[PDB]
Amino acid sequence: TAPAVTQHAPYFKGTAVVNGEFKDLSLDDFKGKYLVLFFYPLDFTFVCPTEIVAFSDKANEFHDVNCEVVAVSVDSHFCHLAWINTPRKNGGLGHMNIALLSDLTKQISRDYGVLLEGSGLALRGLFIIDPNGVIKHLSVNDLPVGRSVEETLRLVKAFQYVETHGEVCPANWTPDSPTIKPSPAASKEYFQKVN
Amino acid sequence: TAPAVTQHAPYFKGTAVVNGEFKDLSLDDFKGKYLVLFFYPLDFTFVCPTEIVAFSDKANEFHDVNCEVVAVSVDSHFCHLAWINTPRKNGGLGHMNIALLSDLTKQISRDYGVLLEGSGLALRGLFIIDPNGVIKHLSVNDLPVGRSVEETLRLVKAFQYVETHGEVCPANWTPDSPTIKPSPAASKEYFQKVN
Amino acid sequence: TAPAVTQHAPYFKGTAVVNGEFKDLSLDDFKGKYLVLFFYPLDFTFVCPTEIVAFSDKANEFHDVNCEVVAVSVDSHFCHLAWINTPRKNGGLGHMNIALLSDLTKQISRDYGVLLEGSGLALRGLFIIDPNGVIKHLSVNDLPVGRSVEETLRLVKAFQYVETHGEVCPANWTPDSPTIKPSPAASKEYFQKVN
Amino acid sequence: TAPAVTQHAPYFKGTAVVNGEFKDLSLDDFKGKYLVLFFYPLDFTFVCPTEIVAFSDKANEFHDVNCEVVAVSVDSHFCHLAWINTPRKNGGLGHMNIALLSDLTKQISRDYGVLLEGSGLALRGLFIIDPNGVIKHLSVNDLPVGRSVEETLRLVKAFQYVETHGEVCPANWTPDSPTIKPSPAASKEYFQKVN
Amino acid sequence: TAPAVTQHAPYFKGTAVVNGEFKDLSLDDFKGKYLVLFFYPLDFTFVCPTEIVAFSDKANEFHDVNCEVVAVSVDSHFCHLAWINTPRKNGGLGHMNIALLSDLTKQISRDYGVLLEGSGLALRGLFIIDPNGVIKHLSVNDLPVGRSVEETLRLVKAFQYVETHGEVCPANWTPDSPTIKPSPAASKEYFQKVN
Amino acid sequence: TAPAVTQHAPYFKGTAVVNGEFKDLSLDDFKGKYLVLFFYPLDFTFVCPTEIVAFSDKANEFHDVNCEVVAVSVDSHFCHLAWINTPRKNGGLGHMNIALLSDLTKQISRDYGVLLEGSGLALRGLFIIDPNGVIKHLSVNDLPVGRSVEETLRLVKAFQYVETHGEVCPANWTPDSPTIKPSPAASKEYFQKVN
Repeated sequence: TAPAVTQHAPYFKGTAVVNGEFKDLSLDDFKGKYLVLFFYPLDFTFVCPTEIVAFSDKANEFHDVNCEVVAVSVDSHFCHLAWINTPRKNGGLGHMNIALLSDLTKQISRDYGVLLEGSGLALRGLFIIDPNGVIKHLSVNDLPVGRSVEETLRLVKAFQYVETHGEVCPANWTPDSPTIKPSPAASKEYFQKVN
Repeated sequence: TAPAVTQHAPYFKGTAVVNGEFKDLSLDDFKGKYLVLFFYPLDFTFVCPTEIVAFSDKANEFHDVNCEVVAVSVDSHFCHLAWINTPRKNGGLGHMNIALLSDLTKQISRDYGVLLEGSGLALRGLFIIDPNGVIKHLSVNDLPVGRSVEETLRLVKAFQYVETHGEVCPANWTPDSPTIKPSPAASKEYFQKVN
Repeated sequence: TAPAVTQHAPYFKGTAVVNGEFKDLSLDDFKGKYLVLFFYPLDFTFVCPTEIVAFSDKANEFHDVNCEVVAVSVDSHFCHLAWINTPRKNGGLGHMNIALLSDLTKQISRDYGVLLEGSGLALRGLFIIDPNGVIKHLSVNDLPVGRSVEETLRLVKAFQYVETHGEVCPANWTPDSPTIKPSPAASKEYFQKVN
Repeated sequence: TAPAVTQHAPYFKGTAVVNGEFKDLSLDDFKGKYLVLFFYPLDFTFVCPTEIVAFSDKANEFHDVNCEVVAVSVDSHFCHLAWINTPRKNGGLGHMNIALLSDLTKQISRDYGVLLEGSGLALRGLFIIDPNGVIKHLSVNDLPVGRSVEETLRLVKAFQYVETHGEVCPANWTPDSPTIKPSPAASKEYFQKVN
Repeated sequence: TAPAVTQHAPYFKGTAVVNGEFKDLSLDDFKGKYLVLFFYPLDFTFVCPTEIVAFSDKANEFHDVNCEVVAVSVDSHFCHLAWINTPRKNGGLGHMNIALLSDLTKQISRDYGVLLEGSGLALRGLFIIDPNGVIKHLSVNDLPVGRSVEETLRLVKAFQYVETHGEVCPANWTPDSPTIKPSPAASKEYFQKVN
Repeated sequence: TAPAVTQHAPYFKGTAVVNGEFKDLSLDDFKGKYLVLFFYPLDFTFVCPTEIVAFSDKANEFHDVNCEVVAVSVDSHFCHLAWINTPRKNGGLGHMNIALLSDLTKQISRDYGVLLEGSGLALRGLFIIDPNGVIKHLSVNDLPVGRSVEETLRLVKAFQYVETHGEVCPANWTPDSPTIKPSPAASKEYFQKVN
């Protein structure tokens, strides 16, 4: 158990807002599914709502590939719900298709290595956890720059593609673009094709 | 000094292949410039050349925004050069517009927290280091999935945009798309505009 | 320094919402003044807003006796502002005449002995601190029961009365009700009068 | 066991004056009852008799709600009886409807955290203890200001209300005034009602 | 176990290139056979290829005396294969009749006492190991001077000769040159003959 | 100081037979010269005299290239002289052109890592030491197989060549055979030449 690629994701538990109501979520609940776990500093700020709404709008595409999306901050679940009941025009979230997890103890942020102890808030950390609870990817941005939802989706599909086809995914790979058979002889097919 | 966002990048030194010749590079050499430092497992493999060539083709766009790009693996600089003298058709790199750094001791990979000790090779780690040597972003992929060069460029520009405009960059932000003045009152302009 | 009657109030510093804007507040800022420092569990809850709006509505009467009122919880300053911008009939605060302090790190609550570590939120603790930073009174309620603003004010006036008259205040003392000269012979004035 | 809200009240045992007779009392004796355990500094002083007579006069209202009242000081039970046999006109108590506990060893005051060790007497600490021996409320005043009997009774009834109705009590709550259902949608009934 | 003459060769395991394909090799695999295990600094260098191609060209003569030849360096198995697929006139190896072992972790070199820790590469160490895994001979050259394949073979035949004839081999012994019966009286045959 | 390639040769001092006379020799005496320091097990044995006479016969060729040759065993200098005064026909040495060093304390063999402690004699270890007292080459044979005088001379001349020409010596290099300029472009001259 550690927040690094190839290791099992640290166990977490807390109260989330799912479908407008308070519900307990843990890492166990995502066994059998891909999980995108992402951390943002604070509710009612600036970059954070733009990421949350972009993930929620794209949520259907994650669910279609067996992937859940969970936003995490150090705020309370009550604050999370108030932010859902704020319209997007006024800096709010509106209706949500993803869970909003409250890390009120700050221990989830601590355990995933994203808590700024001095401030008491998480950096923009993101983790793609597989159905066996193993981390396949992680990314961290400093506070003023939002992440790419499109890139996160691309990555979830790439990992699923390698798992079910046994070919590897080139740089910039998108679905239906060429992949590589990972042995010296069979790889030649790919390299010849794109050059 | 630590490989985490907001901290100073660990010092590194080694021999690189720059413009077909062997040249020593260190973190000091990038003071005053943005640095994209990325790690790949091994020369003469499958995903790795596709990332290296994609970065090299896009290199001019990084240089135009004062950003250097350095690929790092545990292989020797002689191996790096042989891989440059292999054509892309045959799984090689061809002509390179970026440095290829040799981490022959494995200590650079160790110090940036990406070495798999048991195998003796680095995971697909990437670091965006600013002109003061501070890490603004990091990302790690497991071995079978290549990274996005476009996303790396987007991130380098976003960080530069916030540094020179004092507005923050929404999720999915591209140049000329709307940004946010990060105070409650002035932020309203952005939220009204896009909703 | 400790959170006990007769002892000096522990030092605190944090970001507050004062008149709709973010401002740094510390215990030093209340030197020369009386201070009602009260803790509440969470923004956007139930008992909490009623305590905050009752203190705000009564704040002019504390101010006229040189007493500031500061509400404290573990929520962010941004969350406090959002709750201020929520109308009272939707469970918000409306316009505030008191400061709302943000104990985002939880260290203020810890230092004042009111933090439930397991939950990451404060009990309903209240402290009356005199102009020299000494605690004259303290009270704690469990979470489902709100405090009396009326009683808080009475106690502030009573401590002020004894400091400028040298007589002590009986049980249920209100302004202009009889007081006691605190020596044996002189106390009989009081006891003969009320019996 | 600690003198903190949510915790089990420390065990105590000592000799009390009850109906003018000496009688042993322990914390066990109040199992199944609410208990207002209040400490005062010294017999034959000034604020103390006013608090003790106000509690004795209103004791019927506490007994009618299954609540005992026990006054505690470091004086002897013989001193308590002397005080009971002193008329109110002369700064005495007269006939009592409450128990006067002797904490002659000072251990009860010490265990409840209200003993001033250097002076050998207790601050004006009050504890409300439920039928399971858990502390629901504590308050402490510095010596020159008496407590409110009214507010103590308000708080006992408030804690009884939430236990038998499942609704939380707002600031300044009095019996028959409105309460709040402690979930987000259902709480709107309260906030709409009072605004 | 240690890398010293008369001692048992340290255990090694790694991935090698055997006949253009990747295969796991350990010291166990050479039980029953003689083994020339030689280390070289780096693929795609200068002395190194000449040693490897000379041993490969002479490999049939070692094989006819039940002796395998394994070349070892710290380069990856993929790098070895690339060097095999490079023609001899461009500084490559061409077709190989010997195994090329990859000591990617560097632990084989460390265990055989030939690793320069500071540089992360092996000195030119060579070991002749008998069918029971015992070291019969060892040699080390500094980096700019290649070894003699001719001398390696002579030493293998000499050790084999003594094992099946019970006579010892003089300085500069070649097959069919005179040998010595190793007791005082019987040795005079040899000494009378050559003088 | 260690008996390892690249390191300074351990200091030694002892009594030697030189021109049939006893004479002290130390490592300091060979400063400014190349030194072939070779150990053999025992005087009046079998392989040993063949090695010592072959080195003495070829000693002029070592002296012509500024290289001394010093044979070392654990025997006494009196025993060495006895052996010198024994004809070759009878397994002796005869007239010598090299020094015979006595390592009577066994410390020289012990410091050079070639002493078999349980037997009290040295393995067939050879060290080539340069004018600065650095070890360029070491070899060790088990007892029953003599070394090659030819190969030792080849190696001394090879190390001299690279020091005065700056080119590296291929496998099987003999004087006047081709060498390699040790940089990538310039090395092509060699590989094209021999293929």
